[PDB]
Amino acid sequence: SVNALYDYKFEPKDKVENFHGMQLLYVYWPDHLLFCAPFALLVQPGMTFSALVDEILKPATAAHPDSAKADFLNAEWLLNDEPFTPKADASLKEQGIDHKSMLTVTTPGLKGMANAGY
Amino acid sequence: SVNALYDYKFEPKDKVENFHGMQLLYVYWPDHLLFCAPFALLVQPGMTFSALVDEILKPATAAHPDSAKADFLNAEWLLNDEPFTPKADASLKEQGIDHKSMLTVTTPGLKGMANAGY
Amino acid sequence: KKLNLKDKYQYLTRDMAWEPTYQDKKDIFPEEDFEGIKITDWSQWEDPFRLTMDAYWKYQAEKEKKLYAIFDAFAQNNGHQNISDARYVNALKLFISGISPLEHAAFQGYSKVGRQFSGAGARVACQMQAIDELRHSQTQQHAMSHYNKHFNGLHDGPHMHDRVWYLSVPKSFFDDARSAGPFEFLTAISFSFEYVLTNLLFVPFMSGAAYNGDMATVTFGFSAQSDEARHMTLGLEVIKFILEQHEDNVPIVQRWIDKWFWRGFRLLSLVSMMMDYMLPNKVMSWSEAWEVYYEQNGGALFKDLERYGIRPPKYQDVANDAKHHLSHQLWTTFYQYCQATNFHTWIPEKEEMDWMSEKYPDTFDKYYRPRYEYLAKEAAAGRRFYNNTLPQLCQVCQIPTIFTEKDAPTMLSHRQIEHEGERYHFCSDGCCDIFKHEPEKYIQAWLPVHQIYQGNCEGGDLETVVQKYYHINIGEDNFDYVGSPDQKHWLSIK
Amino acid sequence: KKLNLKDKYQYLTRDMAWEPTYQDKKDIFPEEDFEGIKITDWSQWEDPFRLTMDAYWKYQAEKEKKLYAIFDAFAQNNGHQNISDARYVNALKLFISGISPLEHAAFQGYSKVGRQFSGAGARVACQMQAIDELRHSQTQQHAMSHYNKHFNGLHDGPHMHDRVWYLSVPKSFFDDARSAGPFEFLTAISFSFEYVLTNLLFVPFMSGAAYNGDMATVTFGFSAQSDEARHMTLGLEVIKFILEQHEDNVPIVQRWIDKWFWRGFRLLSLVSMMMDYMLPNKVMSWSEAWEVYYEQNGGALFKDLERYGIRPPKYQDVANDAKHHLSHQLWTTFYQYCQATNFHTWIPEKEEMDWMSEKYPDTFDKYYRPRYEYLAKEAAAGRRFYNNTLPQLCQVCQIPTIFTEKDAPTMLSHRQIEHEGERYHFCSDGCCDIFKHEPEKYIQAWLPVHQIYQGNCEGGDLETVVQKYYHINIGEDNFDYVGSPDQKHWLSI
Amino acid sequence: QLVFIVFQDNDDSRYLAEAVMEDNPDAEMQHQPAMIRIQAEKRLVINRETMEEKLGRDWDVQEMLINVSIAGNVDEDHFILEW
Amino acid sequence: PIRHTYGHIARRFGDKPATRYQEASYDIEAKTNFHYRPQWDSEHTLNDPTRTAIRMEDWCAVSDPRQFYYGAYVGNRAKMQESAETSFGFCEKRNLLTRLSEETQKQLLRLLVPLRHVELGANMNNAKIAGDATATTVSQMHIYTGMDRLGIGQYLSRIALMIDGSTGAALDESKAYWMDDEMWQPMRKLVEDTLVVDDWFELTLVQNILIDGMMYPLVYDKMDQWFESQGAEDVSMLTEFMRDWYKESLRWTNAMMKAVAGESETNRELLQKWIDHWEPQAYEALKPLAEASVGIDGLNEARAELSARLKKFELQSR
Amino acid sequence: EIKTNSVEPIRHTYGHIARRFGDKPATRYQEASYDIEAKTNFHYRPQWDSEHTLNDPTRTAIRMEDWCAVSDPRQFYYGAYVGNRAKMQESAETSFGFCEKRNLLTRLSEETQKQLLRLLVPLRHVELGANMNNAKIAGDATATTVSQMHIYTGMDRLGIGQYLSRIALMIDGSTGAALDESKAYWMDDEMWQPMRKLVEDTLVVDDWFELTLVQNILIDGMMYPLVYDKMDQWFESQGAEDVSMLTEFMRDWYKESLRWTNAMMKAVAGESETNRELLQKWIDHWEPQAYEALKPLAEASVGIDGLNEARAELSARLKKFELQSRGV
Ligand SMILES: [Fe+3]
Ligand SMILES: [Fe+3]
Ligand SMILES: [Fe+3]
Ligand SMILES: [Fe+3]
Ligand SMILES: [Zn+2]
Ligand SMILES: [Zn+2]
Repeated sequence: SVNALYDYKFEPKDKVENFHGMQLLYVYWPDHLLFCAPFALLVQPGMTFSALVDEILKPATAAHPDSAKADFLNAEWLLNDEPFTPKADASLKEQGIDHKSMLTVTTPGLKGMANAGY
Repeated sequence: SVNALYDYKFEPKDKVENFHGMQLLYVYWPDHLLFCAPFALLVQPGMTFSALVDEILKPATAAHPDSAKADFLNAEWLLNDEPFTPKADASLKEQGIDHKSMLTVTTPGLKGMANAGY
Repeated sequence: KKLNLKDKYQYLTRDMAWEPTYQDKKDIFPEEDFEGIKITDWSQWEDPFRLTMDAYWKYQAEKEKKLYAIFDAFAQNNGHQNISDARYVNALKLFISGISPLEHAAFQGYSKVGRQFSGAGARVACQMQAIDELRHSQTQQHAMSHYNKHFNGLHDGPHMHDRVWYLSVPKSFFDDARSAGPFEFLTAISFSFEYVLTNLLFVPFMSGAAYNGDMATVTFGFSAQSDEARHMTLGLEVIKFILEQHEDNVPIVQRWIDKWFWRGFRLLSLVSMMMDYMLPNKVMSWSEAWEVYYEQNGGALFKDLERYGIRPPKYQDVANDAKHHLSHQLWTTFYQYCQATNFHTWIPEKEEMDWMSEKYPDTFDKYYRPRYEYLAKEAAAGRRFYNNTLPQLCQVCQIPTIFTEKDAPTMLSHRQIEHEGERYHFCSDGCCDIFKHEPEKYIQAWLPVHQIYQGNCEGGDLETVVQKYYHINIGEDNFDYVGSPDQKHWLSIK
Repeated sequence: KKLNLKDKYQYLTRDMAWEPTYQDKKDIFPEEDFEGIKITDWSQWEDPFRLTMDAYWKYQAEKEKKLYAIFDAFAQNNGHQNISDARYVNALKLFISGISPLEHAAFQGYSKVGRQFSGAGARVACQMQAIDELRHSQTQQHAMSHYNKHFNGLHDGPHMHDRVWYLSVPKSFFDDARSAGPFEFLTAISFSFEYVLTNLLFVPFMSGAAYNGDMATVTFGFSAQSDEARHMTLGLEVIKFILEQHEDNVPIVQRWIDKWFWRGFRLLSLVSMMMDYMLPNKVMSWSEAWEVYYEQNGGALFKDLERYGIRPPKYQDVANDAKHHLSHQLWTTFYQYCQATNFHTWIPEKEEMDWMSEKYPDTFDKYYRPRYEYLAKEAAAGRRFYNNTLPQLCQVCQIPTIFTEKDAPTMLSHRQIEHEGERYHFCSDGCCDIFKHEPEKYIQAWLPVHQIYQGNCEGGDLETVVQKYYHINIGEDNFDYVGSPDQKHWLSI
Repeated sequence: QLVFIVFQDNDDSRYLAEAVMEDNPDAEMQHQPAMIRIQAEKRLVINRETMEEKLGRDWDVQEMLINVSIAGNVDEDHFILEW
Repeated sequence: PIRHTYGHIARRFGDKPATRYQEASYDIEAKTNFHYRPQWDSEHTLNDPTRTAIRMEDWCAVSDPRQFYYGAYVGNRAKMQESAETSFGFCEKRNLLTRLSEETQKQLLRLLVPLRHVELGANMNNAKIAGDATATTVSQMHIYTGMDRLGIGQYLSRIALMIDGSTGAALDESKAYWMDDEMWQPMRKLVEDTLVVDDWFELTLVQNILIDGMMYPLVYDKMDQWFESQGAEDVSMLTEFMRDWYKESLRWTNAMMKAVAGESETNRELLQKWIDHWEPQAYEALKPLAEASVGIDGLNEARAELSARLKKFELQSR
Repeated sequence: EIKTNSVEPIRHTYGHIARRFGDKPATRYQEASYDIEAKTNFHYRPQWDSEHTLNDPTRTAIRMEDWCAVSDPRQFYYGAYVGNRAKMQESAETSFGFCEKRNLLTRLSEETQKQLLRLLVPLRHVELGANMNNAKIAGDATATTVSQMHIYTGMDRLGIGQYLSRIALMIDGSTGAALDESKAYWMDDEMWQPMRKLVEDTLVVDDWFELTLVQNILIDGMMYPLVYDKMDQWFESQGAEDVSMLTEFMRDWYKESLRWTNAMMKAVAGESETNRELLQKWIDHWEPQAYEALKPLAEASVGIDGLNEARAELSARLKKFELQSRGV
């Protein structure tokens, strides 16, 4: 706990409330270290899963050779480390993909380049 | 003359007596500035003019493309700036070529390279 | 009997102080208790160095006259043309915006702590440190000035230090230290940064300059060594003092050593990258440097502290193993994001890669060489890779979460936690543990990537933030070294 | 009544000296009469500058501290690796062999003169000059110290100065000045060399070192700039004072100006070749340097002296015409004799020659470019030209007789005379006239070529004189730059 | 004709040069590399007063010397080069 | 040359070559986007200009006319320290203070040496200000003056060590006057009270203007001239440093007051409220010292000098 | 430790340094002082001297196989010398500034001031003689190790004459009238004539070693202890104690000068018995003249015993070189 000369208590800087109507979402695609770190996305809570896969996710991943041959959406997903099965037509909100959640999508059979993880 | 605080009179450093029975001779070959300055030659008082030409001058001038067809013996000579007619078989000294004389040898129609007297 | 050396110096310092009668001592010194550290007896303080003011002035002046003679000769002879290659200047860009501001923050930090310690000896020591830090801060501005005139990326470092994404790494490191109380400030900076980790910052830059033809920087490095010798003695004496003053100080000091070793280690990731990739002529690999300055030297230091009940920092084994990955991991993170940086990246030359192969025999060719093979193809093809999506940042060190698990260089060591209904993410267990002990501190962090998305960086687009907020001049300060203005200015110089 | 700046300083210098009672003035100062110069009133001497010892020590110390920090930093950092190329160091070989030893000789000359003058003011001014030249001598040893370690030919400069053929040029110059009496020393060195010609020596070297990445040599130059200011001022204050002191001084002084201009100008030949050829990056052509620093400034200065009855130096016109030739003539001389030098020569690059064509539009292509074309063809055929026969030397300046008649660039200006049964040869009328006025002095000269032939240079052939007498390491310090160890060392970076 | 003073193309000499270009508006300043040359017809001057208001300190003449060749007749009190 | 100076300097002074002082002193500090609130302060942020109630459009309107960046300050101080070292070596060798009567020695230990304690207070006060002022032009002037106060105390400390042959016995003694002697208790009380002022600009006014502005002239001028009448004139050589230093400090403390007062009527009335509460406490701290020595008209003639100087800022005293 | 790139040199020092000291790095002092001068093949004889060449070791009758046996234990090359002196000059300025501002000399009684203009200030004319004598030695001695020490010390004489001159200026408030009063004592007072005649006699000595002996050992060896040690203490009894801060420079200078002059003497006398014989003959001649020159000054101030002690102090120094003179 923080030691301080007063009651050391503050609002979080990255409260959902500061994002003007949007959320943050992180996506981690294992074995594709071309992208050095999971993406940080600024996203509609109302947007659907496939709107997310098609409007935001496939674009962000385009630069990698596997992105074409990849079918995210029917790849294996994790939400906040817990096994997840997305509802394509459901909003992100209405399926518990909230502010600063991280999705991990693993595309098995697509494990990047040169047996690195790239 | 010298201002000095005593009678300022010294023997010349380059008197002939300092040359171990040899003598200094300079030779200037005009229009052959390949050799930057007249040669300073150490010669025998008793060698012939002809030995001078064949043993000393010819090898000294050998680097110039004109040297092979020069006929130095029969060229135009000056001794200490006066016209001079070599005796091929007389000794250098006998004919007035004394210590630190300069011979100038002009070779008619051999005037060096590139119209530059080089 | 005539005073001793120790005692004459105490008389010229501590003796000037006195027990207050008209003000309570805890009002004159209000910061010494809230951190949980107890000091039993201040009159057991041993001075780390014993320079009276007249001596300090004398020595420093002689040093400064020589230093500025050199800075002036270098500028006059255009010594910046004598460096190995203009790529090298990128190390100086990183330095002046990432490191040099830390010297100024330290100046500020030590001035404060040289008011707030009740031991008068601790004060003189802190204050001598503070003015030294200010010397460093100001001599670096002068050292870098003639470079700033000839190259890009150096023209607004303090401005960028407050704003630019990657510069929040060093900036937060020091805001964490300075917002903490005085004993943690000392443990974090004097001990952790200036004793334990000091050579991992100093030697790569200063010897990186000697190997690369930079006389100005190497000259500042030599001229500062006698200051750093004092600061290291301050760091080691002070934590032995704290450790000795009370049994209960030990667990607090341990916890602090774990924290700042890890935070300093993450800060030092910028330096690894710089030394292995940004110096055309190499000094030593980041791996050789870690091993000597940390595993061996840190090993001996930590043996000498066992006697106080101290153990070596938490996760050292992780940082040890990370030395075979760290530079490569970072260069390629910056590579793909240098549309947003005040310095260039590039693909290393083939002899550079070869050297890398040799210095990293169990990792380079297996994991990192293929990266540059591919990126080289993409670039030959007119498709030089820039990643146009912002990365997840660590909530503690604020580095993009680019780090991998021990013995699994392919899996990212991401960690995540809920606190008070909010989610937060970490690059490691290291930074996760730090967060969990002080969650009320770290939820305040100004994470640059989050602030861009909040609209707080003057721009609805990264390129706009970069030019208008960051002042990084797009097409000048920006992008690959190949095709850069610096490159051309250089190929024309030579 | 409080003292003004002028009077206070004379109180701190001149007022310390006194009229002698126990010794005759003329035994204390026996060197002031024999030159013909008459001094009516030493009190008329105006202090060229007004430094007291405490201000001297203080301001010199501050310079020294900055200079040595720069020298130390240059060494630690291997700044010798930052020059344009190794050819450039040949200039510093010439500098340390030929120029540094004159700083030392000037120390000695000025020390003596800072004793011999009966005017206390003039004594301090020469004594400070003397100690400035010791500083120039020593800081130059220190500046070149790091180059001596990485490059050839700088390792035995004073030894070489006394012995090597081409170095009797500078050496006999300063021996002539110091064997002379004290007013001639002062007119020769403070006025002619240190005022009139000072820039034709310094500027090519210092700004050359500038244009060429040599921080150590520029640093000194920068540092000696305020010493030189004082050194110019004594030179002007002294001919002005001598001139005005007596009307009979005017023709003696004129003669000295003639003699020392011509001797100064022959000594500068070596500089012209250096700035035109030895600097990989060019600064200024010798032709430009002579026209600015001599034709313009010197023109101006001698005009000022018209008021005293002084005309410009005799043969000044020859020197002006020579400026189109000098460096070319000197370089080809050294080229063909560099088997016997402590420095290298080479054929200039096409781009240096285009530069020379531009700077020497009326002379280069006609007279000199064909040399390099010829020499280059021989070198390519395995026949790099070395002239194995030693040259005639001028009896006065001791430079080989390589110089051409004004307006006849193809004809050597050889002169000769007979004096007391002996023959003497000169490069020019200027040297001939200097001989005619003092033949008793110049017949003593130690002419290197003649001394080799007398067998006094510890060798029977030139290769032996060079190695054993000169300490010139054959194969290391001498020959063309191409194939030299300097070139090898350079190229392997 | 031309008097002259060359300085250290230097940090102190920047102020020294500006003191001679703002006191001799007839003076021509030219540049070679590690050097500042200032020409001018018949005379040149430095005045303690121009160097004084510019450095924010008392400034002495004898201190110019560290950085200053020269040309013409020396007159110091001021520092002026003159024909 | 792409550019002449750094962006923050060019925005301030034009795009042209800048001074060493300028490139060392303006816009070097962190200014915004701090990551964490101080655990030792609930009211302000890291690097908060609101630590003083004084308000400035731009703190860099306070600038140092001495143009001290680090190199310039140490180079100037080294030369001052060599002088003092000349003086001290000479007094030691020639026995100038050991040969004095034990009563003259006690005068020096009672009236002069306990000042080291005030120099100590002034050191801590200037340290806090260096840590609290945001602009480098201001904060660096406070670290310098701070380390100066330490130096000045070490000198007064050396007076005592010369008297006692380097045993500390005279420091022991002297310090007891400062703890126990009624003459010093108003000083000592005032010093300890300064240590507890939160407002850094209040602190600088009190310490570097009001206290120093009367104490320096009383001690190093008036009480100094009086020491001659007392048999003690040889100590004057040992306190030249203090006189040179005070004279130089007027340069920057005045320009700092000029700028801050001149800024706004509302600063001038903050300052005036602080002067009214402090300058009479300064005055009354120095009264016992002035009547035990040179007599009170020395002190009033110093109040004179201070009030006069304050009026140059449109401020007043009494 | 900062790692540097360290490069392989062809050699470590200059040929002539390496021949003398070995092929290794040399000191600044060595590279600046040894074998730097022209030694041989001089082109013309001096027009001002029929007996010797340019740079002729035979300008003194003393012989040495190597003049570099004479070396400066202070290691002064130019920059070390001016750096050392800039430090002394600053102290001197401190003290002069203080005595002027506090009126320490102008407040003296007129009789005390006259003692200063009579017994102290006129030594400026001795210092000018020594400046001259050392200039002469610098231009005659061949080795740079020897000639450079004599140029430094000659300039130091000038500097010392200047500080003494500034004592008078401080007394007369910068008018020069005390300087003129002081110089009339030097010219006219019989107290000063054996000195003034000795000084002018040294000005006419040909042999530069006989000259360094007489100036820098005999005269200085007794003058500096008499004046700056003995008459200095005595001044305290006369109410002139405050002048002492103005003559610190001279005490500091004298103590350092012992180092190089005793070093030079030791090497020269140790070289041969011939050297010793010459030196002894020069001392027998000149040392009584130095004593007699200083006697009238001692007797006007501290007393003959001050001189006898200073003479004893010179005799002890000479004993270490296997030489004798007439003290204790
Ligand atoms: Fe630092
Ligand atoms: Fe540090
Ligand atoms: Fe010189
Ligand atoms: Fe000169
Ligand atoms: Zn982290
Ligand atoms: Zn000639």
